[PDB]
Amino acid sequence: HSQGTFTSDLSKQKESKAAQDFIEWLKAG
Amino acid sequence: QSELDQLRQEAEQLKNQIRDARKACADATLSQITNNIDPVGRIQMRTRRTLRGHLAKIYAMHWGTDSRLLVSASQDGKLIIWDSYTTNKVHAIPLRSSWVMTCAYAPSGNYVACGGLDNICSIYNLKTREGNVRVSRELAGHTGYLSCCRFLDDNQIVTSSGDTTCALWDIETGQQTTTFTGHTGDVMSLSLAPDTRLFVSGACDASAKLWDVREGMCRQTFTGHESDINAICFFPNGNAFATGSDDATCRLFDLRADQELMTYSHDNIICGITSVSFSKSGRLLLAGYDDFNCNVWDALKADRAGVLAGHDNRVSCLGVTDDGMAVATGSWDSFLKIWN
Amino acid sequence: TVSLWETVQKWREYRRQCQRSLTEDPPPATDLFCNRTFDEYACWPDGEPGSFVNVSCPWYLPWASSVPQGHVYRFCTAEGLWLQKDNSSLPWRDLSECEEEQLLFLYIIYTVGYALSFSALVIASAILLGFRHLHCTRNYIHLNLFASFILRALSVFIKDAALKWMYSTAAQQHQWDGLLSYQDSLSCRLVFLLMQYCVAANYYWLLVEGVYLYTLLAFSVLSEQWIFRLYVSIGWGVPLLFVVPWGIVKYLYEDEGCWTRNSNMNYWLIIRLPILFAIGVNFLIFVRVICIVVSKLKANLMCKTDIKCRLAKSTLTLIPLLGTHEVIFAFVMDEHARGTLRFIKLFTELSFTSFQGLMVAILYCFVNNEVQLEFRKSWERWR
Amino acid sequence: LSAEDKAAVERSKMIEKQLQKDKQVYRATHRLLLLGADNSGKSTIVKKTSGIFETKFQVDKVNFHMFDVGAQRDERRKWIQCFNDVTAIIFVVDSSDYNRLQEALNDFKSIWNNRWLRTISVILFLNKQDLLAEKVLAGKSKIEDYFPEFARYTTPEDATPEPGEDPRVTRAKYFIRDEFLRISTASGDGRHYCYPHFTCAVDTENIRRVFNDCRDIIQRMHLRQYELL
Amino acid sequence: QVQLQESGGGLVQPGGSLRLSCAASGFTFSNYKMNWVRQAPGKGLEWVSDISQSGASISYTGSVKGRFTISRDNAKNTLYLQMNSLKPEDTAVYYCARCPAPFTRDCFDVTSTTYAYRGQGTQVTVSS
Amino acid sequence: NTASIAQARKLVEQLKMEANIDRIKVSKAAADLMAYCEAHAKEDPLLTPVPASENPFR
Ligand SMILES: *C(=O)CC[C@H](NC(=O)CCCCCCCCCCCCCCC)C(=O)O
Repeated sequence: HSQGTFTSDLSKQKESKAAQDFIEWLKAG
Repeated sequence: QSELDQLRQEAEQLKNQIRDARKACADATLSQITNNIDPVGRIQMRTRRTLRGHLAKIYAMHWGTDSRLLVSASQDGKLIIWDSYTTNKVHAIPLRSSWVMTCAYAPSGNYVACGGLDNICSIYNLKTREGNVRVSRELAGHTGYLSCCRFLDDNQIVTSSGDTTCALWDIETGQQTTTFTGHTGDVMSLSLAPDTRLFVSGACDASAKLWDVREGMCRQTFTGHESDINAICFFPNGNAFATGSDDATCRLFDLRADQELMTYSHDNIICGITSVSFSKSGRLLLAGYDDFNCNVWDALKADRAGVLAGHDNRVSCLGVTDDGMAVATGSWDSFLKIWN
Repeated sequence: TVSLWETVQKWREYRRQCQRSLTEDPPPATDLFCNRTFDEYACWPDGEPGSFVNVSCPWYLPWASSVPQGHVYRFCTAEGLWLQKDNSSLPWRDLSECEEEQLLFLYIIYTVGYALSFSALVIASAILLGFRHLHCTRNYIHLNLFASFILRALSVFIKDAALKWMYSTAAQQHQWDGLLSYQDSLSCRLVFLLMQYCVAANYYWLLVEGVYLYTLLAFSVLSEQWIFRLYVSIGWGVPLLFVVPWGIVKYLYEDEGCWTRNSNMNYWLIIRLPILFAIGVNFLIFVRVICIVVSKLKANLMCKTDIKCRLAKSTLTLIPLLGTHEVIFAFVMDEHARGTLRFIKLFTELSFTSFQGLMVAILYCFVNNEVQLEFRKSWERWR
Repeated sequence: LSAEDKAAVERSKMIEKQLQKDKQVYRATHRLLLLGADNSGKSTIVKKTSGIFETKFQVDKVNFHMFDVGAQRDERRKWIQCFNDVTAIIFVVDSSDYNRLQEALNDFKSIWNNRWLRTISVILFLNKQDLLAEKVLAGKSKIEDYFPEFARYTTPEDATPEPGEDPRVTRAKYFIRDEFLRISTASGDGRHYCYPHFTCAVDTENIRRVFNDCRDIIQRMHLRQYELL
Repeated sequence: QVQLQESGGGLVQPGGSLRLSCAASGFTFSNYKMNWVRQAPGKGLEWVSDISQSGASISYTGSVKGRFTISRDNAKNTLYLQMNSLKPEDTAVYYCARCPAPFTRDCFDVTSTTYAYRGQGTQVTVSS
Repeated sequence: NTASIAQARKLVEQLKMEANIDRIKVSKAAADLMAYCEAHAKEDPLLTPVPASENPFR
């Protein structure tokens, strides 16, 4: 219904980015 | 044919004599004599109570003698009795004909009358043993719509009709006892005297009259308005009466002077009065209008003081209580409002 | 769609397994290479003396999960110590050769619309309630419509206000690399259920508005006291019947996140299909109302082939009230995972829906003749 | 919180409860004022010595109350105001007289322009079509000396009822219709309308003809509140 | 009391001319519509011509259309009906009329019993 | 008889019966009116608004 999908897509973007921040920080101890 | 011309000449000359006698009997205008007298001052009035429940427009209303209850008839086919202190509804009488144009409250509080386009009048017994109201009498007999009722007392009521007549009835007998003829257009409203001894009646010919219930006979015939007289009422002393007509606006007459004293006009006012009633001291003439307002004219001055704006459709009835505490105005928007 | 938590847990297990392996085999084979030291990024327990020792990419990292099994040639020192590149504790940069502003733009656009719309709807509801001459069943349905729009606006603001609470705050991330967060609170989960309910209750106060308009033109009037109760129940109660089952399904079979990600599209059909049904019915009502209007304009017999101007005005003033702009893309579901199409679908739906409250408020409370006469009269009666 | 006043407040709620189920009857019926000429007034096909006459008929489970004013005096500028809230005014004209037709035109014009009737639509019954057919076909009385404009009027693009209508009778028939339509369209503001119909002395399909025009009137009234029209 | 005095009636050969002047007093003048109603012997009374407040909305009965002319003199408090080509079918009492209301565009004034603001009457007779 | 003369006779006798009645001066009538008002002005509520304490329409 728009806001439902927009949010789902948005959440996936924020979720994927957070995992990146964990792969770029674990690397830096 | 020559006798008709002779009678017309006689009537014209007698009217000239009448108008000349009324002339030169007036030395100073009411405006000039009321010149030093101070203005009332702009009066502010506010709705204290708004009575809701009527479906269609309201055509009439009447305060009770206690100045506490009032009846109001609406063209949805009902007339109901309020308690203006608590906004509670005491009775709700369903009518037989939905086209009711007038109503009245008996002085004793025992009865309520109503009538309308249908040429009849119905008396309703309020204080009944069973507790359920019922029509106690139907005063049939005259043609033309009935436009005002005013109980003289229990078992005597006077009616005005559109057949250019007025009648006096006997409730328990149910028969006309006296009939007052002489008006040429429809009689729109009548007001009983404070002493319940005479009454006035303005008609759709721009002319008023004074009667006497003892023997049906017109006493005076005041002219001056230019179109249909819509409402009329007595001044508290009973020595005057103010009638507001469609012509432009309102006027005041005195029975004993037999001539209009002074008028109540203004350039902006362009419709016609619909209902009129004086205040307790005869110092505040109130008047309905087609412009949805209800101006508050001081009797002695030709300048209005207050305005009772608040109604959405046109104002059809208003009446001041017997104690003067309150003022009610029904209107075509199907609401009553109690100003104080 | 790898969870941070999933990744985190995965790493923790990898680390535990590595610690166990290092304790099992810490001793060097030749005693002339790097010692078995497990770094946070990777173990690299083995060491090549003065050579390159391939250290395979970690067994747990979303980034490279699909990446091949390339290693990390640790160029260690023959002296037995770790080498140094540019005064850094470790060279071997072969370490892990392993591996949108549109959403922001849409956010800004619809946040602005919901703002300008919530404000105007509050003003409109105040106007429409205050005057007391406008109380009628029509305007009561309108008042509930405005309330539904307002709830939608607040729901959206709140909804994205908590989204970053358990994400953007580095506090959360630090607390997710260790313990628990706001992601596990039930409060959070219910913020998003509230959002689903408030949106669904908005499509059903458009359906109610259209059905009420249709029943005036078509059917004989019935009790205005009972129809209103039925309409209130439909507008506010029917949404529960399919937003509570959705909440139950999410709590049972799909609880990851805070019910924000529609991982299983089927479970998302349960709180969508009803909305498509409502907007389809409202579209039918829109078509039939417009054909009635054109019938009246033709039969007026005063038509001078300018009826298209008046009919255009009527169609444009009826579009926001029934929410018919929503139908042009309603059948392009999320099985159409495109790019430009998806963007457009989202752009048009979010943008028009956001300003729909503003358009309804204007058209039905600010330029309405009745409400304009309420003011003119109130201004005249001001002295 | 009083004690004796409880009975009064209880009483005022029985009344409110009774008034509440009268509101939903008063709004479920349509009130029609049946005006027109002295003759041609036919409230009998639609199926205590004075006042006003009321006949109730039901079409498609919709209730209509039609009030035929009777036993009133000639002047009617004052009791006509009672009917400002009726759904429609039925005006019945006796065509085929040519003599009091102008006196019926002026009568309809006053209805149209009255201050309290500007929003009430009229349903126009050009009654007595049978007498009109005989009158023109006979040719003894000719409609030219009452309306000179009939020497130039040409029949418009319309629907003759049956194949067999003389062009003359279908021309005079529509000419009178247009005379009322000139009056109706002069007050150009589209807040009320006039629906013309050629009725006969007896027509079964005459109650429904009133039904359809009230149905149009109500729909047109609802669409105005939504500014859709 | 309102008055409406009319004058001009007399014997005229067919096709002749007359002028009917309406003298009014006792009521606002400009504010009203004014009408002409005549009563031919042996039948009821009928409306003829009308003229609005300003004097810009003339309208005629078809019978006398293109034959009679009306004019209002507000300053003189008078109304006129110029008569051009008489027929022996216009032989009738004439009755200057007034509308019952001011500032209004309708009038129920043809009535046959007691309409008040109506002239007393002049007889016009056309014969040989 | 057309009865028009009969009606005119009763009309003219009505007019005559109204001519021979007493007259007074309008100044005296206005003075009496002024008097009524002044004498009951104190009591008239809409002229001098009553305190809310008594006002039953508080
Ligand atoms: C996730 O990364 C965090 C999100 C964060 N912010 C943004 O993406 C920018 C969002 C756009 C700014 C907010 C727009 C507010 C509109 C205000 C309307 C008020 C109108 C009131 C008038 C009455 C990020 O940095 O990425």
